[PDB]
Amino acid sequence: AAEYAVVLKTLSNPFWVDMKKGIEDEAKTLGVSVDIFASPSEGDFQSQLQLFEDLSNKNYKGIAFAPLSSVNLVMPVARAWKKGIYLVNLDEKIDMDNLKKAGGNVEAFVTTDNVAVGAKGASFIIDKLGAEGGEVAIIEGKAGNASGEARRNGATEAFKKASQIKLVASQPADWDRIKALDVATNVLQRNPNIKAIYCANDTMAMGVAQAVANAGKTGKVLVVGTDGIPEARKMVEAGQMTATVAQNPADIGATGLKLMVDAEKSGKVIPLDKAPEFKLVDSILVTQ
Ligand SMILES: [Zn+2]
Ligand SMILES: [Zn+2]
Ligand SMILES: [Zn+2]
Ligand SMILES: [Zn+2]
Repeated sequence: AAEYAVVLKTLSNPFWVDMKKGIEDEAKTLGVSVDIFASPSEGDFQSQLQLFEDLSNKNYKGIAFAPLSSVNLVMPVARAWKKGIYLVNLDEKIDMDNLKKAGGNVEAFVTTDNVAVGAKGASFIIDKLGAEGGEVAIIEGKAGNASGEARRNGATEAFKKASQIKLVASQPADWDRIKALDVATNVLQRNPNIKAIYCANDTMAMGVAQAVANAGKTGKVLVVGTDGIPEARKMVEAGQMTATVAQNPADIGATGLKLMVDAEKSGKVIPLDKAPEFKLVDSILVTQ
């Protein structure tokens, strides 16, 4: 019988391995079979494109995919739609303008709300500080980055609703660990009583952790990252970072599979002029 396929960005790290495991568990629950793939050449747009082309010419009734880029899978996804394959976009949004021009569509898009991610980091801080609140800072990504501005907005709006919080600094460190160490050093020098710092990514958070240690404030300042990369997860366990907000890869994969399977049951792929289904899967707070 026709099966399902999933194309992931890679299979070489715990995030994507956990997505694979989420998919496998949900397939058992739904009683469907799934084959999970990643491109042979890591990070290579063309390698992933060739993989997806080939998979579209097998016997899969649906394919879910996490594209390496908005740009790389437009044409074979359009062809797969024309063939009646049920398609679900995971994680990184395909270039939907170009996909429409190419004569295709997808059933659904499944990702995480970056506004909520920033709110979750700020909410951790708010809850931990309690009624007495205090001075806090945000270490931003590069200005104009969609994901980074969403995280900054969400954290800022969450802090604003908490009367007891004073946002004393919000400054970019451009996704860079060395810059984050420098910015955080400057921020802590100016406001030595800061009680917490939210950073828009873990690369920057690790730099901030060093800044806090250099000031003698490890265990006295809450340091919160975003992504849950392995090095930052170790810092959380060690007390060098306090928490990090991550996506829930297992839930992204399970949700994507269920949407694919539900669509397939309808007997016809989504019309070209219909907006795909849209799911923003809840993020998770990592504190151990
Ligand atoms: Zn198979
Ligand atoms: Zn506002
Ligand atoms: Zn400096
Ligand atoms: Zn843990």
